[PDB]
This record gives sequence, C-alpha cells and structure tokens, in this order.
Amino acid sequence: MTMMSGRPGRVPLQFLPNEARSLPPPKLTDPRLVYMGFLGYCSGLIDNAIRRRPVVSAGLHRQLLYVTSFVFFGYYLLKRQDYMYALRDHDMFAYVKSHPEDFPEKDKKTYGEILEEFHPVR
Amino acid sequence: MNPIIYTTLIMTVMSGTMLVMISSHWLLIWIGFEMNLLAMIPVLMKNFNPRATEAATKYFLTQATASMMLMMAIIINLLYSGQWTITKMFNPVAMTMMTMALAMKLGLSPFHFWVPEVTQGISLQAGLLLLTWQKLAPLSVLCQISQSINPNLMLTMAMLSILIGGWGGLNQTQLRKIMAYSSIAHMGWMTAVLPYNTTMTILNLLIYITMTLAMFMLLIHSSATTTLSLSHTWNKMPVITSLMMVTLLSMGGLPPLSGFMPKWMIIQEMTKNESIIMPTLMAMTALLNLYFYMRLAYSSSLTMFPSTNNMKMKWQFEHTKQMKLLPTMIVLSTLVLPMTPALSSLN
Amino acid sequence: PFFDVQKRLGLDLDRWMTIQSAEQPHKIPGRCHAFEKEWIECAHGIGGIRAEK
Amino acid sequence: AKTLLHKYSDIPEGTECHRKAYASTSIGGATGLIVSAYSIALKPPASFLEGVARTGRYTFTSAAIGAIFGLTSCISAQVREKPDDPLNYFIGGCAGGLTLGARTRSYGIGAAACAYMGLTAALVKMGQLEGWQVFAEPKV
Amino acid sequence: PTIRLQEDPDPEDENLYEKNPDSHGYDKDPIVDLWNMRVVFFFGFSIVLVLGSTFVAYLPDYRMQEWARREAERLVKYREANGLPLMESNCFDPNKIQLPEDED
Amino acid sequence: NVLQIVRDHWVHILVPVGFVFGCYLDRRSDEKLTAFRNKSLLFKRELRPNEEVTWK
Amino acid sequence: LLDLIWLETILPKTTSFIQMKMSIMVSNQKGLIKLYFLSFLITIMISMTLFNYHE
Amino acid sequence: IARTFYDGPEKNYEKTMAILQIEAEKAELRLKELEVRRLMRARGDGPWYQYPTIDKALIDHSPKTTPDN
Amino acid sequence: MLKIIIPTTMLLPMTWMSKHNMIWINATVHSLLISLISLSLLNQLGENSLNFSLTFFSDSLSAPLLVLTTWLLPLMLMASQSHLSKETTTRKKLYITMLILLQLFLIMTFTATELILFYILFEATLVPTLIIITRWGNQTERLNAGLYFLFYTLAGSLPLLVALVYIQNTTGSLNFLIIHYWSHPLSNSWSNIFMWLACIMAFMVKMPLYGLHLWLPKAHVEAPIAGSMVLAAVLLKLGGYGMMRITTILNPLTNYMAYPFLMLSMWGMIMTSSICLRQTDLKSLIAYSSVSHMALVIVAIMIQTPWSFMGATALMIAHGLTSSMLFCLANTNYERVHSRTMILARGLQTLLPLMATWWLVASLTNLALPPSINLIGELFIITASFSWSNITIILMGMNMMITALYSLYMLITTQRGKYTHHINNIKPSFTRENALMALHILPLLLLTLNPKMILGPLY
Ligand SMILES: CCCCCCCCCCCCCCCCCC(=O)OC[C@H](COP(=O)([O-])OCC(O)COP(=O)([O-])OC[C@@H](COC(=O)CCCCCCCCCCCCCCCCC)OC(=O)CCCCCCCCCCCCCCCCC)OC(=O)CCCCCCCCCCCCCCCCC
Ligand SMILES: CCCCCCCCCCCCCCCCCC(=O)OC[C@H](COP(=O)([O-])OCC(O)COP(=O)([O-])OC[C@@H](COC(=O)CCCCCCCCCCCCCCCCC)OC(=O)CCCCCCCCCCCCCCCCC)OC(=O)CCCCCCCCCCCCCCCCC
Ligand SMILES: CCCCCCCCCCCCCCCCC[C@@H](O)O[C@H](CO[C@H](O)CCCCCCCCCCCCCCC)COP(=O)(O)OCC[N+](C)(C)C
Ligand SMILES: CCCCCCCCCCCCCCCCC[C@@H](O)O[C@H](CO[C@H](O)CCCCCCCCCCCCCCC)COP(=O)(O)OCC[N+](C)(C)C
Ligand SMILES: CCCCCCCCCCCCCCCCC[C@@H](O)O[C@H](CO[C@H](O)CCCCCCCCCCCCCCC)COP(=O)(O)OCC[N+](C)(C)C
Ligand SMILES: CCCCCCCCCCCCCCCCC[C@@H](O)O[C@H](CO[C@H](O)CCCCCCCCCCCCCCC)COP(=O)(O)OCC[N+](C)(C)C
Ligand SMILES: CCCCCCCC/C=C\CCCCCCCC(=O)O[C@H](COC(=O)CCCCCCC/C=C/CCCCCCCC)COP(=O)(O)OCCN
Repeated sequence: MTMMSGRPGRVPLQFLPNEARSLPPPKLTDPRLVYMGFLGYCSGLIDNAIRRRPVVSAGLHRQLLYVTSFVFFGYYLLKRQDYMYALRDHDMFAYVKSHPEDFPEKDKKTYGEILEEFHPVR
Repeated sequence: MNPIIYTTLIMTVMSGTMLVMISSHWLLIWIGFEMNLLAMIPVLMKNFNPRATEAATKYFLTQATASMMLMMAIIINLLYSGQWTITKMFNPVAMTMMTMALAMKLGLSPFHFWVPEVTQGISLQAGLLLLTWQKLAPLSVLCQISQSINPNLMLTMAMLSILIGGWGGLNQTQLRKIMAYSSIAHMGWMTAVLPYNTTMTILNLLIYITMTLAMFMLLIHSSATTTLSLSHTWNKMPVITSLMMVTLLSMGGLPPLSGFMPKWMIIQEMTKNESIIMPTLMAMTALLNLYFYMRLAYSSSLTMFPSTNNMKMKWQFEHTKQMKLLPTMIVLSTLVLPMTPALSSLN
Repeated sequence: PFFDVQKRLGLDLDRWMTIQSAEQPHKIPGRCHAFEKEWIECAHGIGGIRAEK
Repeated sequence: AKTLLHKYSDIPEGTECHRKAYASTSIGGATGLIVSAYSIALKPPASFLEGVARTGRYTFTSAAIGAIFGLTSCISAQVREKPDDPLNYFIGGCAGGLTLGARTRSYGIGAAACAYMGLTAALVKMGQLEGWQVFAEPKV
Repeated sequence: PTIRLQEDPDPEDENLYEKNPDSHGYDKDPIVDLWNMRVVFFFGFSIVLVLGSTFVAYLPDYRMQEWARREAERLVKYREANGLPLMESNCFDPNKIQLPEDED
Repeated sequence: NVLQIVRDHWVHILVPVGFVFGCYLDRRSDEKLTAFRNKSLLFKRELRPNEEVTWK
Repeated sequence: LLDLIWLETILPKTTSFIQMKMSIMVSNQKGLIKLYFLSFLITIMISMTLFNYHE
Repeated sequence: IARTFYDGPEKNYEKTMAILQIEAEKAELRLKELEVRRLMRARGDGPWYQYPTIDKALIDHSPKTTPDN
Repeated sequence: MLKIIIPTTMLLPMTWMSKHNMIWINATVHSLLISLISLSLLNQLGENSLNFSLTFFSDSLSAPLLVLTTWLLPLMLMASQSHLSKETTTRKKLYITMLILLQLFLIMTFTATELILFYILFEATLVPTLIIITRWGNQTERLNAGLYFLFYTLAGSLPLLVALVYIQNTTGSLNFLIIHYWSHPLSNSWSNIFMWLACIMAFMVKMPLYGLHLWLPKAHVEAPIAGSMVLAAVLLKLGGYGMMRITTILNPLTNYMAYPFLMLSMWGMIMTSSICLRQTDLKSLIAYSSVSHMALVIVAIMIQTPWSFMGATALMIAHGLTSSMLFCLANTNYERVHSRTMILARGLQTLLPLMATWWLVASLTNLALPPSINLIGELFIITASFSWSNITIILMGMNMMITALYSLYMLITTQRGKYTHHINNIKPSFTRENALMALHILPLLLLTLNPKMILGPLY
C-alpha cells in the first residue's frame, strides 16, 4: 500500500533529490505551467468578485501576485512529478533486467500461422 | 477566551497532531493523541452554551474510549514482541483492537454516531477544525500500519461509512449535520483504498480538505446554518451562492470538476487488485450524497426563495471580515482535474 | 503520514527507547538481549516483506 | 463465523438437502440475532419481555428465510440435475423473499423481496463460479 | 392581510410592434434590432449557407472513388484480356498461409 | 475618431485571433510526430534535388 | 398504465421510496449516548469474533 | 481547395504511424509495469514496497554487566 | 482540431467583455464563423480517420456530428434572445456562457482519441444542461426534471467508468486505434456478460432505450427552448456515437446479448408512436417522437451491419435537425399564448401563413418523405433489419404508419380548422422566427443533394 516510501537512500524531506538534476527541466511555456497561471488568474478574479470590487480591473498588483505565485509553485511541482515518474521507469526497467526468467521473450507468430476464430455477423 | 489562550490552544492541537506524525515510538503517538484531545476540548466550548457543553462531553467520552483501546493494543503488541516501533503489528488481536480504536477516532461507521451531533453542537469555526484537521493523525497512523491491517474489517467499515453517510445526509435540514454526514462518507472513501495504495488515501484527503474548507468558509461568510437561512443569501450576496453551487457539484464528484478525481483514482486502483464489485457499490452509493448536495443547490442558488423586509438594511453594509484563502480554496476545489498526474509527487 | 524529522536532522527524539538492545543505563541488559540483537541484525536493510520469511 | 459459511459450502450443491438447509438456517439465525441486538440497542423495547419478543420475531423470520432458501435451492439443483447453475439460487432466493413477504403479511414486500433476493442469490452463485472477490486481497 | 407575502403582480408582455411597427423581433432598440437582422441574414444565408455549400460541393476526391474506378478498370482489362477469373474467392495468397497440419 | 470605437469593438478580434493561434498550435503538434516521415513502406521516396522534407 | 404508472413504479419511485425509508431508519436517533455506546459494545464484540478469529 | 486548405495523404499516413507506435509502446509499458508491481509486492526483493525494519545501528555492543549479555 | 477549439473558447471572454446591448449580435456572428471553419472537417481520407494529434481525431462518423453542434449554437442564440429580454446583463452572459461551455464539451467528446477522455467530456456535458434546465426553466416541475435527467444518466455511466478502467488494466490501453487493431473476441461467460452490460447501458440510457426513457419527456418539456434544442439535436446522439465506438470490443457476444434490447426498441417504437396519438401537450408529443426515432437507431446499431451503421448515421443527423425545428415551431406559439396545450390555439394557418408552411415542411420531414435524408436513414435501417430477419418488416411497417398519423395529427390540430375566438394576441411572425425556421430547414434540404457526407465511415 506504500510503494515508494521505503526506497533505499531516500532523504526524508527533500522534495527534490540531487539526482533529479540529471533530468530536463520543464520549459517555461509548458502547458501545465500555463494552466497553473490560469488557475492563479481565476483566483484573482474570484477574489475581486467576493470583495465586491470590479472583477477584471480592481487589483492588478494583486492579480499579478496570484498568477506569479501559482506559476512559481507549479514549476517545482512539475519538476518533482517528472522526477517521480523517471524513478518509476528506472526501477521497472532495472527489475525487468535483473529478473529475466519472469519476463521471457517468446517467438511471435505472423498472422498467417495463428489460427483465429471467425464469427460471422448475420 | 483570551486571544492569546486561543492561539496557545490551537498551537497545542496542531503540535499534538505533529507529534503523532513525526514519532517512531508508540508511546509518543499515544501522547500526541492525548495532547490533541486535551487542547481540543476547550476549542469546542469557546462559545459557551448547553449545546456546546453537550457536544464537548460526547466528544471527550468517545475519544477517551478510543484512547484506552489504542493503548491496550500497543501493550498487547509489546507483550507479543518487545517492540515499541510503529511498523507492522505482530499480533492479530492487537491489530483488530488498533483498527477499531482508529476507526472510532475517525468516526467511521458503525462508530459514526458522534460526528453529526458534535458538529451540530459547535460553531462553524470549530466544525471546520473538527472536520479537517482532526483527521490527519489517525489517517497517518493507519497509513503506517497498512500492510498489517486485515482487509475484511477495513472494507466493511468503509462500505458502511459510505452507505450511512448517504442515508443520514438525506434527512437533514441543518447544514452542520449535512457537512458531518458528507465527512463520514468521504472517510469511507479514503479508508476503502487504504490497504491497496496509501497515496490514493493522501490524495483523497487533500482534495476533501480543500472542498470542506471552501464550504465551511462560504457558510461562515454568509452566516447561515440552516437551509432556509441559506435560502436568503441570494438576495444579499449572489456570487457567494453561485460559488457554493459549483463547490457543491464538485463535492458530488461530477466531472470535469476536481471532486471527481479522487473517486476516479480510487476506482482505478481497486480494479488493478481484481476488485470490480466493491467500487461499483461505492459509486452507485455516492449517488445519495450527490442527491442531497443537489437539493441544497436547488434551495440556495438555482431557484430564488422568498425573502424578508429587513434584508434591505443589510444591503447597505459590507462584510467586516474577509477570508484570505477563500478564493484559492474555491479554485482548487473546482478547477484542478487537468493536473491529476501531479499525484505522483505525493508518493 | 510519517515525516522522519529525526532522521533528517539526526536528533534521536524517541529512538533511544524503541528496542531492548539499545544502550540501557549502567549497561543493564534485557532478558532477551542476544535473541533480539540476532533478529535485528538478520533482518536489517532487507525490507519488511523479506524479513518475515 | 465464516466457519458457518464453510459448513454451508462444504456440502456439495445438489446433495444432502437436509444438511444444507440446516446450515442455511443457522446462517439466517445468526444474521437475525445480530439484527435484533442492534435494534434493541439503538431503540429500547420498553420492557424485557418485549425485547425478547422482538428478538424472537427477527430471529425466527431470518432463520425461516434461510431454511426456505437452502431447501429450495438444493432441491431444485438436485431435481433439475443442474449444479453450477444460477437458476437454482434464483429460485431459492425468490422463495425466501416470498417467505419474508408472508411473514410481514405484505404482498408488495413479498414480490419485491422475491425479485431482489433471487437476483442477489443468482449473482452470488455466478461469483462462486467465476471467482469474483468481494474483499479482494492487495495483489498489487 | 389574508395575504401570504408582498409580491409584484405578474406583468403583461409588451408587443415589440407597438413602439416599432417594423421591428424584426430581435431587440427593443430599432438600430440594434436592424443590425441584428442584418448580421444574422448575412452570416447565415450569404456566408455559411451559400459559400459553405459550394465548398462542400467542390471538395477534392480524398475518398478515392475515381482512383478506385480507374484501378478496377485496369484490373478488369488485364484479367479478361488474359482469360483470368475476374475475382478470386481467396483474398490472401494460400501459399502464405500455414494451416494447422492435421485436422483429426 | 477611432479611439472609442476601438474601445467598444475590440472584442471582434478575439475569435479570429484564437483561430490563427489554433492553426499555429496544430502545426506545432504536427512537428512532434515526424518519426516516420519518408519512412513508410508505401510512401518512402527519394528526395528531390533541393527539397529537405517530404512534408512539414 | 405503462409510462405514467409501472415504468415509474419500478425504477425511480422504488428507488426514492427505499432510500427515503433507509434515511429515516438511519437518521432518527434519540441522541442518547447510552444507546450509542451500547451499540459500540456490540460492534466491538462482533469484530473480535467474526473478524479476529479469522486469519 | 486541395492546394489551399489541405495536404497530401502521406502526411496523415505517417503521422498515424507515429501515433500508433507511441500508443502501442505505452500499452505494453503499462502491462509490464503491472506485472513488475505484482512481483515486487509478492517477493519484496525490488526497490518498491520496502517496509521498515529496525536499524541495526541502535544496538549497543558493549559489556552488559553480566557475561551472557 | 485546435483551430476549431480555441475560437470556441475565445467566444467566452468575447461575450464577457461585450457591451450590454451587443451580446447577442457578437455571439451569433462569431458562432456562425466557427461553424463555417468547422465545415472543413468533412474532407475525409477514405481508408482511415484523420488523426490531428495523439489527443484528437476526426472521422466520417464524427464530422457530421461536429458540424451539427457548431451549427446548432447560433440557432439556439436566435431562439433564446426573445424570452430572455427582461433578464439582467450578467444573467444573460451566464446563459450564453452555459451554451458555449456545452458546445466546447461536445466538440471535444466527439474527437477524443481514448475512452477515458471521452467519458470525462461525455459526463461534463451534464453540468451546463442541468443548470440551464433548472435555472431558466419556466415551470416548477423543472426541478424534478433536472433530478430525473441527472440520476438516470449517472446510474448508467458509473458502471461504464468501472468497466473502462478494468479494460485498460487488462488490455493496456483505451486509445481507440489500439482498441480496434488489437481487438479479440469476448468469450461467453458471466464476467463478459456483465462487462458487456456495463459497456452498453450508459449509451442505452442516453439514447434513450424504451423503458429507461422516462427522464426525456420531463427534461425536454421543462427546459427552455435552447435547452430542448440541444437536448434533442445533439445530446441524444452521444449514446449512438458511443455505442458505435464501443461495440468493437464486444464481438462476438453482441450476437445474443442484443436480443432484449432489440425487442425493447422495436416494441417501444410502436409504443411511443402510439403514445404520440393521445397527447394533450405539444412538447410532450415531439419528445416521444424523438424516442421513437432513437429506438430505430438502437436497432440499427445492435444488428452491426454496414448498411445499418450508414442508416444510423443519416438518421441521427436528420433527426437532430428536424426535432430542433419542431421544438422551435412549438415555442413560437407558446410565446404567443403562454400554454403548451395543443387544442388551445387552433386554425393558426388563417392567422400565420408562412409559419404554417414551416409547420408543413417540418411535419413532412418528420414522417420521412422521400427523398429527404430522414427516409434515407430509415430505409437503410429497415433494409438491414429485413436481412437480419424478414419479420421485422411488420414492426417497421406499423411504425411508419403511426408516425404519419401523429405527424399529420399535430399539423391538423394546430394549423387547421377555425381559430379560437377568444385569443386575440397572435401577432404577425417576426423576421427572427422565420429566419430561425429557414436556417433549420435549408440545411436539411441541401443534405439530400450530397447524401454521402452524412452517411459515415462505412460508406
Ligand atoms: C478486550 C475487549 C472485550 C470487551 C468486552 C468484554 C466484556 C466482559 C465484561 C462483562 C461482565 C459484566 C461487567 C459489568 C458490566 C456493566 C453492566 C451495566 O452496568 O448495565 C447497565 C444497564 C443499564 O442500567 P440501568 O439504566 O440502571 O437499568 C435500566 C434497565 O436495564 C432497562 O430499562 P427498561 O426495562 O425500560 O428496558 C427494557 C430492557 C429490555 O432488555 C432486553 O430487551 C434484552 C432481552 C433480550 C434477550 C435475548 C434473547 C435470549 C436468547 C439469546 C441467546 C443467544 C444464543 C441463542 C441461540 C439460538 C437460540 C435457540 O432493557 C433494555 O432495553 C436495555 C438493553 C440491555 C440488553 C443487554 C445488552 C447486551 C447487548 C444487546 C443485545 C440484546 C439481546 C439480543 C441477542 C444478542 C445475542 C445474545 O443494565 C442493563 O441494561 C442490563 C444489566 C447488565 C447485566 C448484564 C451485562 C453483561 C453483558 C456484558 C457483555 C457480555 C459479553 C460480551 C461478549 C462475550 C464473549 C467474549
Ligand atoms: C420495459 C417495457 C415494459 C415493462 C414494464 C411494465 C411491466 C413491469 C411491471 C408491471 C406489473 C408487474 C408488477 C408485479 C405485481 C406487483 C404486485 C404488487 O404490487 O403487490 C402490492 C399490492 C399491495 O397489496 P396489499 O396492500 O399488500 O394488500 C391489499 C391487496 O390489494 C388485496 O389483495 P387480494 O386480497 O384481493 O388478493 C391478493 C391475492 C389474490 O389476488 C386476487 O385477488 C386475484 C387473483 C390474481 C392472481 C392471478 C392468477 C390467475 C391469472 C394468472 C395467469 C398466468 C400468469 C401468466 C402466464 C401466461 C402463460 C402463457 O394475491 C395472491 O396471493 C396471488 C397468488 C399467486 C398468483 C400470482 C403469482 C404468480 C407470478 C407469475 C409467474 C410468471 C412466470 C413467467 C411465466 C413464463 C411465460 C411467459 O398487492 C396487490 O394488491 C396485488 C395482488 C396481485 C399480485 C399478483 C399479480 C402479478 C401478475 C404477474 C407478476 C409477475 C411480473 C413480474 C416479473 C418478474 C418476476 C421475477
Ligand atoms: C486540490 C489540490 C490539492 C492542494 C494541496 C495543497 C497545495 C499547497 C501546499 C503547500 C506546498 C508545499 C508542500 C511541500 C513543500 C516542501 C516539503 C517537502 O519536503 O515534502 C516532501 C513531500 O512532498 C510533498 O508531499 C508534495 C506536495 C505536493 C501536493 C500537490 C499534489 C496534488 C495532486 C494533484 C492535484 C494538482 C494540484 C495543483 C496545485 C495547486 C517530503 O517527502 P517525504 O517526507 O518523503 O513524504 C512524506 C509522506 N510519505 C512518507 C508518507 C510519503
Ligand atoms: C421560395 C422560392 C422557391 C422557388 C425558387 C427555386 C429556385 C431553384 C431551387 C432548386 C435548386 C436545385 C439545385 C439542385 C442541385 C444542383 C447542384 C448539386 O448537384 O450540388 C450538389 C452538392 O450540394 C452540396 O454538397 C450541399 C452541401 C450541404 C450544404 C451545407 C451548408 C452548410 C452547413 C450548414 C449547417 C449544416 C448542419 C448539419 C450538418 C450535418 C451535388 O453536386 P455534385 O453532383 O457532386 O456535383 C458534380 C460536379 N462537382 C462535384 C464538381 C460539383
Ligand atoms: C471561384 C468562385 C466559385 C467557387 C467558390 C469556392 C468556395 C470556397 C470559399 C469558402 C471558404 C471555406 C471555409 C473555410 C474552412 C477552412 C479552414 C481551415 O482549414 O483553413 C486553414 C487556412 O486558413 C484559411 O485562410 C481559412 C480562412 C477562412 C475564413 C472564412 C471567413 C469569411 C468571412 C467573410 C467576411 C467578409 C467581410 C465582412 C464584412 C462585414 C487551414 O489551416 P493551415 O494551417 O493553412 O493548413 C495547412 C494547409 N496548407 C499547407 C495548404 C497551408
Ligand atoms: C426496463 C428496461 C431495463 C433495461 C433492460 C436490461 C436487459 C438485461 C437482460 C440481460 C440479457 C440476457 C442476460 C444473460 C444472457 C442469458 C441469460 C440466461 O438466462 O441464459 C441462460 C443462463 O442459464 C440460466 O438462465 C442462468 C441465469 C438465471 C439467473 C438470472 C435471473 C433472471 C431473472 C430475471 C430478472 C430481471 C433482470 C433485469 C432487472 C431489471 C443460458 O444458459 P447457459 O449456457 O447455462 O449460460 C450462459 C452463460 N455461461 C456460458 C457462462 C454458462
Ligand atoms: C439508469 C439505469 C442504468 C442501470 C445500469 C446497471 C447495469 C450496468 C451493467 C452492470 C454493472 C456492473 C458491471 C461491473 C463492471 C464490469 C467489470 C468487469 O467486467 O469485471 C468482471 C466482474 O464482474 C462482476 O463482478 C459483476 C457482478 C455484478 C456486481 C454488481 C451487481 C449490480 C446489478 C447487476 C445486474 C444489473 C445490470 C443490468 C441492469 C440494467 C439497468 C436496468 C470480471 O472481472 P473478474 O472479477 O476479474 O472475473 C474474472 C476473474 N475471476
């Protein structure tokens, strides 16, 4: 029920191991970052609407801070997420390699020699 | 209550929870639960009245019983292995006792009776605390000892929680009891996936806490605790009722809203472990929660109920106090489904 | 759920009291000190699943 | 216990219908006793003997349902020479539903219980045949 | 009061033709109404209907029906020019198939 | 003359601009799926004396 | 007979009636801790017997 | 119309080939990952599903006031 | 697919930043422009679908549905702006926003490459529709209608979610291309039977299948005019499209799992057509007619032949246009006399002649007069069903008769006879209403000239 908590050589509260730096960072126009910025913009607009201020005009410094905070946090969130998926794939490939008797390569047939069952539609 | 005393008590509640979360020794986890309860009883009675006294009394009795049971489980575990570290329980009987103690602390069915009464008896701020922060400690403990727990007892209590949350919520007109039954059903969802993937438990808990914080803050902003009192908010603050309508649909679990993500993730994980049947029941039963959310949205935002003459005076006054995190909470409660793969950062 | 602040900071807030084979006052041993020392050293670092078998 | 479920399922399907009926009656009686315990706890019966009467009513209804179900399903399986067939469990469950309806003396309850109990029992039989798991183990 | 509530009376609906005898039924403002009529008629009947129907009528033969007809013509010419069957009941070459060897 | 009529009719650029931006993003999406460009057994071809790619 | 009555009766009206009955059964508690606690005892006994004897 | 608004069939053809390769690789990767998770949870020999044991660094290996530990 | 999608999204802030008196003009103009751009998806390769990217693709099944959606949006705007005149600026913008979000969800659902994305968008369409019905619905009964529309739909779609995630766990993918190329037969087992049911029942309840159809008269009658238009024209077709996609992984089980659904659809065809003969409400009659038509589509999809799939596509498109036109025609009279009862206003041909012409043409396409595409679809389905079994002609023949009967009954009751003496507030037809009818009708007639466009992938 806890697959990656017990992995060896894992620092308790890093959020970003040093090994993560071997991975390409997300581009600054990453559509997920753009969506995080859009979330910040919606937060700014709802903020204006709740306090009965003009919705698109009232606080531009405030809306800018909303957008910037969301983009800033989202960048690091994306880094950590991509790093965790890289760990998953690394471990899966290493395990398949070290246990070849569990992942055998069997000879595959062309469809000319596989007998498939035919079911007429009528 | 002096403001400094209130701050000290909130800090003691939070520090008891953090003690439960950072400890490696069963005795320190028990001490964390004790400290949390000690500081939490006064926060329930902050606004003194007989109902708050009764709620704090029922809460204390339930939680202290759970505490005794928890300690007994720890001692039996020590008896069958000279161990104090919280890893995997050694004795099956100790594990049953521990599971039931933590279920009583969480309010899972059949131990669910206390949650609606205590929530109704206290203010909206104390209800917010009780239904968000008071879940972290037992859930973290359950996440640590997850391999040891028996699936049959856990899943029984989880399915009961979902069913009973739906059925009990169907009958309510008080908003605090609606929120409490909602919480019971949500806890059932969180604990159903626990023996399979604790990351799904954590994700469900985070999304539930976000939606519950948003709902409670919207209920405080429009100072309503009944259905008919919330039926007036349209004639003073229409934006609030529209935002509450959308938050209600997200709680229901309807796509493309965020509330749907936890349900979607949990069902998928379960199917991987060859468990088609439990999930089909869980979703078809969450339909009940969706029904009474929809009823509240009908009375509050989609139609207009009659109003009173004295509302005209309220039209002239702005809210004295504004919640800083309410806008962010609404956005995270509704518009976060496209960010689902970010759950990998939780493991 | 379990934030290991002790391991990150190297503190030992409660690890001194978790096992019977760990540094008692005046070197008084536990009744089952050798058996526990052996079981701990046998299962160290192999994980919970392998250690039980 | 689920030892009761095994004493039910250790008997083959279309064989020894009296023993299977006994086992199903035991299961039904246990269920009715638990139901009456919770009912007495959450809604007090105002006197000792009225609690005894409510217990007897609930337990007898449940044991009668179990007896009729097990008897009908085992007998239908052995007469039709058709084990491994959900129709026997459907017939048994519908008979048990009719028993519950005759007990509460309600035609609507009778018909509804016939239908839903029969469908549930047929589904349980299909799950036994195909290997469906209710409380699945954590495989992955 | 023998009443239940303070309520506005249900108003009668207003005829757009009363203040604007040629009102097109789009808006109360006669200018906005006229321009709504004009934009609807131009962008629906002139742009989408006529030009769109023309565009769809002259869509290139990407479905390859002319190509298929010419291909069938080549095949028929070659096949009955050589005395070969027009079509074979086997879609795929039987020499590229390896049936299971024994059938009993 | 054009100040306030721009200020009241500038909304008529949003949808055409979105159309142009969508065409651009479709081209960028095409630029990611070139692993088999001029590599299929049916359409593989010899490049002309001056062309660089068989499709863009 | 079919649209307005029986197709209504079987699927949606039955669902409403059943859920309404179960909601009334579940939510109508008298608020007495004696009764709630008594049930907790019943629950504890059941788990340690039909769940704790099974491993 | 074909010159102004569309392309040749080879572009769509080979884009489809690329799409199909990506999707089929993702499918086989998903199946392989499920199998790897099953094995790592059943055997405990993999990096995944590592449940904590007691740190051997806590043991005190000093004379213990009696010779037999 | 991005070129169609972004402008649709753009429509959102364009309407939120428009002047109070220009919202309808702006939305209508740019909706029509979007419809024109979409028109370019009808160019289809032949052998295979156009795959724009990993996420989106268009088919010959898909292209007709998208064009109908985009074309329906401006018509809904024309139909709405009359009864929404008294509304505040913010609420009018909210209504238009609901319609735009609905269009956006619909376009994405039809073009999503994989089933989980299709499921999410197919379910997301529920929220704007429910809000439209329950907030702008005229009657008290709208709240009940909303609940019926929601719950019937979710009770079908949640088992589909479970089935889909299970299928991706066992197969490794839900991408439709991989699903098609790696298809393997479904064995005959209880597990596979319930997988079939969980894959089929959501689309069955969307169609709707007879007996699970009770939500539709409620929801279609209690909705505002644009809600009814989109519910009949497009939202019913989600079930047909999804079924046509999903039945590729269900063979050969469909051979006998289809029997009860075929029986229900044929007999309920007869049943709903007969119901239309004794109906006192005029919207109720159009709703049940939609049910009868979709029963025919269900039969066509269940028998799984190329001719039946072609007929199903043609009938879906033709029904979408005709049913929307009939709802708009009924709404004009309702706007006049503020009642839905069919015998209240009579002899309207004497007072409104051009609207009577629109009524006649809509009634003629509803009964599938040759060579309209309604008859093309119906005839193709009837031929495929005849091949399936020669006895289907009796049921098919009976249905054709009852449809002619109630169509001409509606026409005769509302347009002919003498006018009710008391009603004196029947004003001349507005240019808006006549243009709305023409914009429904001209496209249908134009489609007869080029039948292959609406035929589908099998063609
Ligand atoms: C490590 C964890 C383990 C933890 C657990 C371990 C526990 C061990 C300790 C036990 C030793 C005793 C210690 C002292 C406890 C303090 C008692 C107390 O203070 O009472 C206060 C309490 C209230 O005090 P009060 O307010 O002053 O008095 C008001 C009147 O009492 C009421 O006023 P009224 O007259 O107006 O009300 C009517 C009357 C009405 O009372 C009734 O209606 C009861 C009549 C039902 C009769 C049952 C039918 C008989 C047949 C069943 C047999 C089953 C097998 C048969 C098989 C098939 C048969 C052919 O009373 C009630 O309604 C109250 C309900 C109380 C019923 C007893 C509670 C037990 C659970 C509920 C089950 C109900 C029976 C269903 C059957 C369940 C299975 C047996 O007193 C009582 O209610 C009863 C007296 C208590 C004496 C007996 C208590 C011992 C039972 C403890 C648990 C048993 C063992 C558990 C499992 C064992 C396996 C390991
Ligand atoms: C999707 C497209 C459309 C589909 C949807 C639409 C269709 C679906 C639903 C439509 C209606 C079906 C609902 C079933 C009826 C519900 C009963 C009810 O509501 O009770 C509440 C209602 C409330 O009553 P209450 O408040 O408790 O007490 C006051 C009573 O009113 C006071 O009552 P009372 O004192 O005046 O008399 C009551 C008493 C006596 O009742 C009377 O007084 C008059 C006698 C009535 C009985 C009629 C028997 C003689 C005629 C039967 C002909 C053979 C059957 C057809 C076979 C054709 C062969 C080719 O009743 C009995 O004890 C009857 C005893 C047993 C006879 C009926 C049971 C046999 C079941 C049939 C098995 C068929 C298997 C399949 C065959 C395969 C070949 C196709 O109870 C009644 O009043 C109804 C009593 C009559 C019920 C029996 C009639 C049922 C007819 C067949 C039902 C089976 C269809 C469902 C199939 C699924 C099964 C798994
Ligand atoms: C509704 C959306 C949910 C919102 C959630 C709140 C977001 C704001 C919270 C503030 C962010 C700061 C938190 C972390 C900062 C540094 C701390 C870091 O070191 O923590 C690490 C861990 O990192 C954090 O866990 C990651 C937090 C990221 C949460 C967001 C994911 C939401 C899922 C998808 C929804 C998309 C959300 C969009 C963002 C607004 C420690 O790792 P470890 O001690 O070994 O693990 C402890 C738990 N174990 C052992 C049981 C595994
Ligand atoms: C009121 C006064 C009435 C009296 C006046 C009457 C005036 C005369 C009216 C009768 C005109 C008859 C015209 C007959 C058709 C002639 C042209 C026809 O053949 O074009 C067809 C083509 O018609 C178009 O395909 C129609 C396409 C559909 C138009 C759609 C409009 C835009 C969409 C609007 C929304 C749609 C929503 C639903 C979408 C599914 C078929 O062409 P085809 O035989 O091949 O051409 C061969 C040579 N080509 C191919 C090179 C051209
Ligand atoms: C010659 C006269 C008789 C025959 C008439 C022929 C009818 C044809 C005219 C109909 C217009 C066709 C509808 C437009 C659909 C096409 C949309 C899209 O596919 O086109 C894009 C191209 O953009 C085009 O410009 C389409 C824009 C059309 C917009 C129509 C707006 C018309 C509104 C009229 C307003 C007039 C003034 C208003 C006064 C108030 C393609 O993107 P692209 O990335 O290239 O793709 C790569 C292909 N390459 C390689 C060939 C380049
Ligand atoms: C109102 C509109 C609602 C929507 C309509 C829903 C329609 C659902 C109906 C499903 C169609 C058929 C389901 C399964 C196909 C065959 C069913 C069964 O009766 O056939 C025999 C099955 O034998 C028996 O009949 C067993 C089933 C009997 C138990 C089921 C209870 C049926 C009672 C009717 C209840 C109504 C259900 C719908 C609720 C609304 C075949 O014999 P056998 O070859 O051995 O089994 C084939 C399966 N194998 C291969 C795995 C062995
Ligand atoms: C608005 C009304 C709509 C109502 C729709 C209800 C019917 C939906 C279809 C059935 C729903 C549940 C199907 C389960 C989802 C499919 C998952 C699957 O295929 O897994 C099966 C599992 O199959 C099941 O477990 C299904 C059993 C049924 C459990 C829930 C019963 C609910 C009622 C069933 C009958 C109703 C269905 C038709 C009703 C239509 C609506 C009237 C096989 O997997 P394994 O467990 O690994 O087996 C092989 C390895 N040993």
